[PDB]
Amino acid sequence: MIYLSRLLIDTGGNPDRPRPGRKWLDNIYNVHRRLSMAFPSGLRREQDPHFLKPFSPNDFQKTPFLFRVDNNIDGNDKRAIIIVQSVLEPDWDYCFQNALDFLAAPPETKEYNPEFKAGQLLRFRLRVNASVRRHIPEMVQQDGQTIETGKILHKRVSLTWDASSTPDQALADWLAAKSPKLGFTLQRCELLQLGWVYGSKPEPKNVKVKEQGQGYWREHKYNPLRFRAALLEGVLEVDDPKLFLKTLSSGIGKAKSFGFGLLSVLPI
Amino acid sequence: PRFVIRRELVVGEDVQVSRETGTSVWRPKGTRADYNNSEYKKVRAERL
Repeated sequence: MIYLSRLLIDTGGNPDRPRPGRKWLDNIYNVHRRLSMAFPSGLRREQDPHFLKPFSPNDFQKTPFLFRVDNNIDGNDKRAIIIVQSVLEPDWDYCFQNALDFLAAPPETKEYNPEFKAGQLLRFRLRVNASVRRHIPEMVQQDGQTIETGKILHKRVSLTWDASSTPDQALADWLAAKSPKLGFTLQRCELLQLGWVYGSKPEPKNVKVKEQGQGYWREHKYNPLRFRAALLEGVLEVDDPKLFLKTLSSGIGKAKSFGFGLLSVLPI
Repeated sequence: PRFVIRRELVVGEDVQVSRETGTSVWRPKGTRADYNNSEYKKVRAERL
C-alpha cells in the first residue's frame, strides 16, 4: 500500500512578525531534512520521547519517499501545501511536537491503493528536473579574456532548445521520448512554470589536529545546490497496468531527494 | 647578670628589603569568557 500525507503552511499574515514556517521553505535541503526527521527508529523514539537530543542521521530510517510543494490556494487566505507519498507510515506528532508554529493545520495522512486498468484516461500533474549530461570545455578566469583548458568536464546541465522551437514543444518531446518505457502515453502536455530551485548544504572540513589526539577540530563549509524545475499538467493513457505502478512510487526523473519526482493522477 | 649594649642599623644601606613573593587576597575564580578569543570560536565551530 501507499501512504499519502498533506501538510499546510500559512505563508501570509503580518510581515513584521517572525514566520518560521514561511522561512523554512527557502532551502530545499532544510525541507528534505525536516521531512526525513519524520521517520524515526524504534530505539530512538524509546530513548528520546520528546525529540530533545542532538540530531544524527544514523538514527533515522532511510526510505525513498517523494514530496511536492504547491502554492496559491485561496479562500481569502494564503496556503502552501506539502504532499508526501511514502511506503511507510509517517510519524508527524514526533517531528513537529516542538515546532507547531510551522503549520497552520494539523497534518493529515491516509492510505492509497491505486488500481488502474489498461487504456484508462488520467489527469496528471508532475514537476521535472530538466537536466542532460554533456561534455563541456573548461573556460576559467574571464579576467577580461577567456582562457581555455584542455580538460573536458562531464557535467549535468540544463536542457536547451533551438531558436525556432518553444520550450513547451521541447519538453513534450523530451517526455514523450521516455514515455514508452515508463508505461503510459501522453495526449496533451502544457508547461505551467519554468525556473530554478536553490539550496545550501553543510559539509565538515578538517582544520587542525587535536593536541590530546583522537580527531581534529573541524569546521563547516557550505556547498550550493541548483536545479532546473519545470511543472507540467496534462492527460495520459495507461499502456499496461504493470509498468505504470512501477512508474508510480519511484519517480520520473532525477533529484528525487529534493521533491522532483511525483505523479499526481485523477480519474477523468 | 650580664652587660648589654644597644646599636642601630639603617635600612637601605646595610639591610636589604625582600619582595612579597606570594598572594594575600584569595578572591573567587574567573567567569566572563571572551567572545573574540580564537579558542572560543574554534570550540564553537566544533560544537556546531
